[PDB]
Amino acid sequence: TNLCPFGEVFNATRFASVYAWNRKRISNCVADYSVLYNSASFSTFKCYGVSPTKLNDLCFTNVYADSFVIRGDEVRQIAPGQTGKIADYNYKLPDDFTGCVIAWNSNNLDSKVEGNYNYLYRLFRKSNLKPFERDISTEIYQAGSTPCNGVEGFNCYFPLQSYGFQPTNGVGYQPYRVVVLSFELLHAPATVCG
Amino acid sequence: STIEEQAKTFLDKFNHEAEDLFYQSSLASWNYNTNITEENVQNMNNAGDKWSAFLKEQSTLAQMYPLQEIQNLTVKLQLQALQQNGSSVLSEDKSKRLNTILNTMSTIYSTGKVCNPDNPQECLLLEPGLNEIMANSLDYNERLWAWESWRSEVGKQLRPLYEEYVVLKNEMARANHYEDYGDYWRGDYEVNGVDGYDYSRGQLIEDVEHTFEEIKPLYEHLHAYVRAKLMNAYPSYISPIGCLPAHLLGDMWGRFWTNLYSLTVPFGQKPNIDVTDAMVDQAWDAQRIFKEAEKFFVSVGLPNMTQGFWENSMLTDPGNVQKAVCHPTAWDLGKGDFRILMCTKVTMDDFLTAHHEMGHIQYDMAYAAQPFLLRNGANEGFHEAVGEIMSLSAATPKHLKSIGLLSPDFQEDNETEINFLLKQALTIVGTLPFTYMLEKWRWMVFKGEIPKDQWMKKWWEMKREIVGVVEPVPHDETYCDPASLFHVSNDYSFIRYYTRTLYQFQFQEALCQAAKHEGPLHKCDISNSTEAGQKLFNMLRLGKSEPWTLALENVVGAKNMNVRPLLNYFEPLFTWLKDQNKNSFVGWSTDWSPYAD
Ligand SMILES: *[C@@H]1O[C@H](CO)[C@@H](O)[C@H](O)[C@H]1NC(C)=O
Ligand SMILES: *[C@@H]1O[C@H](CO)[C@@H](O)[C@H](O)[C@H]1NC(C)=O
Ligand SMILES: *[C@@H]1O[C@H](CO)[C@@H](O)[C@H](O)[C@H]1NC(C)=O
Ligand SMILES: *[C@@H]1O[C@H](CO)[C@@H](O)[C@H](O)[C@H]1NC(C)=O
Ligand SMILES: *[C@@H]1O[C@H](CO)[C@@H](O)[C@H](O)[C@H]1NC(C)=O
Ligand SMILES: [Cl-]
Ligand SMILES: [Zn+2]
Repeated sequence: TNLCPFGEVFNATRFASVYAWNRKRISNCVADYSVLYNSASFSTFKCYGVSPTKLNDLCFTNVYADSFVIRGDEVRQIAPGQTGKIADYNYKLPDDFTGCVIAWNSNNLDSKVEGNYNYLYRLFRKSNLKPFERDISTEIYQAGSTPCNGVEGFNCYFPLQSYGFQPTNGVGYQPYRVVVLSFELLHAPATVCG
Repeated sequence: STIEEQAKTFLDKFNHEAEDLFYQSSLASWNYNTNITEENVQNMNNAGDKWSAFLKEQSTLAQMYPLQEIQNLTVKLQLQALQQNGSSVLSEDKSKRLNTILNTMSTIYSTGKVCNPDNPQECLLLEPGLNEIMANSLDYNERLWAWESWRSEVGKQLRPLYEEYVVLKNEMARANHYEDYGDYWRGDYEVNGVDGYDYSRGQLIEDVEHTFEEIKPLYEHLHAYVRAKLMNAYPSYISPIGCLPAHLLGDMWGRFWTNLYSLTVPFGQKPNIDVTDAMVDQAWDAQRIFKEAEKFFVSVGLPNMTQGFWENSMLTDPGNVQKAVCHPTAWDLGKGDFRILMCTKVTMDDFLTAHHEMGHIQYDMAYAAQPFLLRNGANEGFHEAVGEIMSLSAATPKHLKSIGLLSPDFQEDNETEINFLLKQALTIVGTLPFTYMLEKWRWMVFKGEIPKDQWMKKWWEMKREIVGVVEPVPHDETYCDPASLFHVSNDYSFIRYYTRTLYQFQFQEALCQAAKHEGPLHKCDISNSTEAGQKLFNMLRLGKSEPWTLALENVVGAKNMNVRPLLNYFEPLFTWLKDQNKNSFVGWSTDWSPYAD
């Protein structure tokens, strides 16, 4: 009946890149999400499927807390049934979504003068992503049919671009740390609960 | 597979890299204009040529996608904006000759100076020395000296540079499959491939001549009254029937006529509206000026300035240690970074400029959801017109009463109305013949309808007949008087000012009728008019993603530049001038000379 390290999931030193979006698998703990909801330090907290009030005592088998950093303007793409670069090529949410999207501005931590370029989003893909699939591939995206042979040039690109996160960015261009929770369903006993 | 998707993928990569390279450019240039250090000018130059080399490489990559096989005119407009390779389509020998010509001209402008023959020691740059001279002198001869000496010492240096420059610009243009460089310029107003809203690059010339046709009566009346006042100020140096001398027009060229107010004011004893003291007495600060501009904008329905605008803007001149260029300026650094740099005083003028720059910021905020290449004015004239109408409707006496800044016992009357309107006409109407005539001369020179041996000969003719202004001294074919103006010698297109003036009063009448405003168009105050807000924002949100004709129709319900709203705005002043002109000659005859005696 121990507590799951929700802090680090929200408080980690530097977050992961959205294309290789980090995933924490939160299991076998007591987890009162009431504090996370009413923390009033998150600029966006949208639960899709069950409202934040009740989820405090609905009992889950296992939950996933995906985490990454995106731009603020892009947070809307983290929503079941949206389109765009972050939704199609980096992180696709299924329309039968159950968990919530928790985005909070981090212009002070994740950004820095001269830009913080450690975060990357995949800009191109020969097909859309499936729900929850992660693509770490690094093979030169071929715009035409002319083979590229693993080197950039004309009509062939590297499918990994970086955010430039300065602290003077607008609220939509500011590094938003985004933690997504998707809860699971199973006939195995519900172990994340309380 | 298809070439369309190659263009799409290309633009999708270009945007996401150009964004950050331009943001670095912008932070470096901002840090420069905020804190002038040689460290900073170096950081600035570095980021600048990084982004410039990037977009040259991207232009090269983009011209690998023929414009033929693309249907999406958004994709096609982006590919066309990028594919426009410019001087890079020339042979690097010729591009080098071009850019040394350009830099030599820019420096002959900036470092130019005129020296009195009485003292080979002390002499004057353009601003502030000569600009303030021409703006404030009431003396005929000394204004004449500033004018003629600045034209004969700085222009004659630029003449051969300008001839070689027009040759290489025409070759760069005909090498891009344009007809001339003037055609290259009017390409800003071209629309192709949209049925019913298209526009060709000569349709602009005929449209501008047509609208200027209807403006000729109002301008002739104002010109006649201004000529009357100027002769009651310059007894022996102006004729009742001739044209106005060029040096007596309040600045170096006659571009605006503002500085003639103190000579043309109708009610020279009835006071102006000058509300600086009401801001002084009530502890108004720069924060107050900009909070009131922001509130004026939220009244009409537009959003307020974002927190970054408050944190990052240089709103006051920051002391004596760190230096800054205090030109009032609105900044879209990209990446959501909207700022203002302005050394704020406590003055009515700065109070209004706050609204202007905030309108620039509101236009910028409007279209920032567009693709990067399409984040600009619908055409080259929309930004400044959007900015100017806000200044208009914030300078209104009823607006100054609604904000506690004027006493409700103030009496609006014929006197204050004709005062405001003649000042407005000095600034806004006296510039339209000038702007139209300058761009017409430039077009005719680029197309080749003037051989160089007649360059100046045509200039001062289009002055005498379009603007009713005559040069005060004969100017032979070694001058390049056009280039004594900044925008010419610095390779900037001009007709943006004509189109902007006309668009601003079109927008004004449209938003005022959406305001259910009754009474003359000048008393119109679009504040608290959410209808004017929606009608303005429907065009603002577009950027250049649509033909400027379509966006203009979104506001004024007309598809093309129109001058009825401007004459409507100046109607009261129009009829007052008609009453004042009963026994004076309206119109000018282009034969009389200042120097033919
Ligand atoms: C992150 O750290 C702060 C600082 O104590 C804490 O208030 C917050 O609860 C932590 N995050 C979570 C999810 O507990
Ligand atoms: C002004 O410039 C100096 C050196 O260029 C820099 O160290 C300093 O931080 C600047 N001032 C501010 C307020 O940034
Ligand atoms: C043009 O492209 C944009 C984005 O690439 C797309 O949203 C739009 O639907 C396209 N237009 C047409 C007519 O397909
Ligand atoms: C603009 O006004 C709205 C009205 O509620 C407010 O929510 C918003 O925060 C204001 N803008 C800023 C930058 O505070
Ligand atoms: C706008 O409406 C507010 C609402 O009270 C009012 O105080 C103000 O005087 C009005 N100003 C104008 C110019 O209509
Ligand atoms: Cl001139
Ligand atoms: Zn302006």
